[PDB]
Amino acid sequence: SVEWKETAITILNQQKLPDETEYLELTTKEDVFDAIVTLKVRGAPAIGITAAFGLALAAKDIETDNVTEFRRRLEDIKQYLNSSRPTAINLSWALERLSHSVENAISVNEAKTNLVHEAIQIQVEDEETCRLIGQNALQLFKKGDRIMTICNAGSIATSRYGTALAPFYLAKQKDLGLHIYACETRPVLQGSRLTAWELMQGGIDVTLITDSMAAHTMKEKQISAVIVGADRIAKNGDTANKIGTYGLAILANAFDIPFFVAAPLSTFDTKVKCGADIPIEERDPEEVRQISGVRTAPSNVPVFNPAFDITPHDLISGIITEKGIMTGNYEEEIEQLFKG
Amino acid sequence: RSVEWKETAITILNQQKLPDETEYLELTTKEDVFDAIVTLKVRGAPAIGITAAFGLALAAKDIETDNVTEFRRRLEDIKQYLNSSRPTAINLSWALERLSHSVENAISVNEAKTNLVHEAIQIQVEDEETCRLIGQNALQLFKKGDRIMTICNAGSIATSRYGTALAPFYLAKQKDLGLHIYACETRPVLQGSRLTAWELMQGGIDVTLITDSMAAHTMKEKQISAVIVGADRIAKNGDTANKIGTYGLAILANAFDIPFFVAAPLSTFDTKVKCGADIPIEERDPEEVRQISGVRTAPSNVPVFNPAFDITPHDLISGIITEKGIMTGNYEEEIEQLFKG
Repeated sequence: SVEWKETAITILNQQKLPDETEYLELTTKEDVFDAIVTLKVRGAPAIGITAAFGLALAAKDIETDNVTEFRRRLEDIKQYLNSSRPTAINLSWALERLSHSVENAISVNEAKTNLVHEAIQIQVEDEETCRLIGQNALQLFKKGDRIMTICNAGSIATSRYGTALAPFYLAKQKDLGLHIYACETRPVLQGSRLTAWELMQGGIDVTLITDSMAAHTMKEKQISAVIVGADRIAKNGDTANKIGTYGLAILANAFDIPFFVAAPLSTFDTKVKCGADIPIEERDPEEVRQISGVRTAPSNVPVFNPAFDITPHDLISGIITEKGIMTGNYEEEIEQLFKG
Repeated sequence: RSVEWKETAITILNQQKLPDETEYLELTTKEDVFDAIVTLKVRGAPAIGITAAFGLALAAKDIETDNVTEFRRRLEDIKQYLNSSRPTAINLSWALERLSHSVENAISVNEAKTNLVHEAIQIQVEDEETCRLIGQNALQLFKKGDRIMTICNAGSIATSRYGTALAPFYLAKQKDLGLHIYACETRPVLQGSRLTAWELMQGGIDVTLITDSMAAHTMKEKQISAVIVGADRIAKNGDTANKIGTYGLAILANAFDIPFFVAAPLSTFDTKVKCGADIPIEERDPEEVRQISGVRTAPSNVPVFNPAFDITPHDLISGIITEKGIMTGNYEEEIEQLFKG
């Protein structure tokens, strides 16, 4: 979904799926700003990745020889791409990675080839963390069980395999007759437009359901467990995910059904105490008032449009990263985990 | 108005056209009634019955028979034809069962042929008064300036007028009390963002739209004070069957500890069952979950699960509101010591 050409970045326009597989050639630091706010590219990690190739690109365009000045401008761009979308850290996390990869550059020309290797490197280890999460999480389910998910934490949300979908892809070979239930994550339908398309495009047993049906499906389909990705995880353990995730957790807990949050180490924010202090992005009201040019509610009806909710660690049965499975006491587990 | 009986035609508002359009239709055939109902041009537990009833009567028109028992004899074929439209709502059953019972001791084909129309009008108006009564009955449950959340569209176009769950809001507007209602779009058919948001707006009712996937978060962030929905069929023990999505609002509600309320006219009841788990949950066309108003949202061919209703077990309901009053505890007996007559 994200591919780098030292001249530009070609991204799969995620808005179009499942209808068309369009590719756009982002070449300007503003073409990237837009690709993000506009959701042409989404998924905490994939988003972090393009953010990086963004600075990595707008930088060659930077003219001069003063390393100190170069880094002044570089910072304005970083604050710009970062102002794009909040709630997930993967964005500013990848940005930091880069603006530090040049805290001791002697020249500029190097610092420019520096940023790129970093960005190209951030993307390489994304395949690695995902393959791991796919493999660490699969330990949780067995042959036969039907698992639910939300949003689209798959191949195009990351680099490959994904986080919460990763195990499905793996359970496939193993021939684990895993039956998935994906919810059409409204309003942006990242679930019916991406998660159904992808999993089907790979021969996984998916079944699409509206967000509402969540509970009825849990009862009459005997859901076995729930796994979702993340956008930001606090020291506390509280996790920030697609609007709707919280409801499934509290709803899942009622059915005493396992709630898993699959997410990379880069999705954690050690600086933040709990979830309640994680800024939730509210997007354009029209995301709820119309779709593909067709109005679905009174044009001026007031709307509450939050993109993410928070799931208190009290609701999480386990957390999966490239390191393993911290099934509880996520406060401490993380301080241990975190190091370097 | 919702459903209008002429003496040779039923005029329904095409609800699948809203919110951008308000077109009406001239139903003439029992074929036309069957369609409208099944394709949701007309929906809402009561409105449905109002139509099935009227429709049946318009049917019993173009049917020649000197005989009374020959008229009745084949007069089910119609009842059955329509009753086989949509399963879940117990109002379509109830509303046909009534019409077929009020011609039992009919002495002439023209008598019944004419009693039916009177019966179907008896039913519509009765509803208005019972919607007006539930409205008042339920308004006692909310203080002023509180945030209520609903699902589906149990209002005036779903009923003859006033509604059941929405009733209390029109009335609150009257007594002027700061009610802010939160309507979840209610997918797949979207009667929430399309029907509810649109009428409450007309009536200057303070409304805010949210996708179904925002129940929980809105509950915490917005501090919603209560929840109110409206059945399609209630079981002899409190177990209510309402539009898909209600069961979770119930579970969530319980979790946030806020009152969950059901508003249903007496007819929306079905004492002849022991619980909801035994209530026929309709399942509609898959392409309903695969798109949004013509716009394909998912890859066609993607397997879909599409139940139209779910079941909220009585011990999750903080109270049921009827035209006769409120019930707060043992529903099984209360429900029993009511249909007593």
